[PDB]
Amino acid sequence: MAYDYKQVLRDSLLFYEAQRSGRLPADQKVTWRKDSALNDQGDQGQDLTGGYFDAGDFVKFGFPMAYTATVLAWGLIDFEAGYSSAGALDDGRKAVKWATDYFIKAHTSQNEFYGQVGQGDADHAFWGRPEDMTMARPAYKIDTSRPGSDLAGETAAALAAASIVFRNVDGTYSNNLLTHARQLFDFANNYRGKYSDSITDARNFYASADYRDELVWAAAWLYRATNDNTYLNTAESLYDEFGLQNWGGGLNWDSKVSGVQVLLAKLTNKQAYKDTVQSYVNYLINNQQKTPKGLLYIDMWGTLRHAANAAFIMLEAAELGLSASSYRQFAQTQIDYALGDGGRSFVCGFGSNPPTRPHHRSSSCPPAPATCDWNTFNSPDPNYHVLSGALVGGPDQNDNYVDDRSDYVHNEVATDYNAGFQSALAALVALGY
Repeated sequence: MAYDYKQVLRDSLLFYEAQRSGRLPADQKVTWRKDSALNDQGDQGQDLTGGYFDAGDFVKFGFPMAYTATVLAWGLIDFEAGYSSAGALDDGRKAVKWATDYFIKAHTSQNEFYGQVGQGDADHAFWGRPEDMTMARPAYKIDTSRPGSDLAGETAAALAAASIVFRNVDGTYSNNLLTHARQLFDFANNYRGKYSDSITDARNFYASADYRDELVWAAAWLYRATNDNTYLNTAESLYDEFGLQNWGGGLNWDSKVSGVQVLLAKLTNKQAYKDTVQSYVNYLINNQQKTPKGLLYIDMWGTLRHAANAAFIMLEAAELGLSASSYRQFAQTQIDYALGDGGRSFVCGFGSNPPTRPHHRSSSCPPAPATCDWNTFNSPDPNYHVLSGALVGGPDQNDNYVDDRSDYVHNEVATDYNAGFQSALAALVALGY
């Protein structure tokens, strides 16, 4: 016990630095990572460099990247004190800006948005350092003829949330973020469709579920960032039209009904939203399947990510005044399980017997000029570089786990895995835990 949440927060930020694509800054802290994907570009040659590599691969998947940005910004807004107490406010802002600077580039025209750079197969067929890639990296976009309400909506939400983050420190950037956010929401709302039906390569990696929750999510964030009642009216009208109160609860890259609900509860103070949030949280605490050691077991994919996402929803619910003490305590047990209460740490580079072989290319590689290829992937040795801060998939339903690089279910790491987790850490620090 007695975990240093401030340091885990800093570690999580190091994980995001390790996921950076493009030209790295002079003050980069994860120095084993080098400049890469410097030729990423749109169909007309527009600069698309930057952004985050999705997981252990080098594809830039826009949907989970936008989701990641929104959740990180969300925590920065509600639990800014946590970042400040950890002396990580500047880095926290940088983590959000690394994503939004890219979204701005990807927004090539008012109703055009690039949602992917790199093809799943060509990218995944390669195992090595990103700076060593030599395969073509196609860029895919959504537009008026091939829409993507979910992708455009989540990106609009991320931009709107980011505009709040930078409202005082960088007003000019804040204004720019908001302009793009408004345009992307209009695009998402005026041209309805699932982005993975347009960017078909994404259908087998980050498939669209039901884009409707994204429209409400984006509208709610825009209202928060502008105080423009039109967005609130749209958010609530669509919420009722789509009947979100009946949707399965939760917070994830593809479905965030609980996020929408706890957000609207705060923005409107309406009891109805609070009822839905309490019902969901109470269900998780009292009935959702758990491992014998106490970890919420929501699904086999990104198991810890699901528990940490739930923990963040609980922390947000506590802020509404809903069973604050019990909700915060339960959220802490989930984060604490990830940190080691179950017997070992599931955060790379942290705690007792952490995973040392995450399914991650860049960290597995030795420094150049030594070759990094599939033989490196096949190495019995731990990943050459410690991937500080990365939350892995985790143990199975019975708390069983084996550190294996080829086991993507349990050793997968991803930008969306650390989002809820990092924001929850900021909340725990803000609460003085």
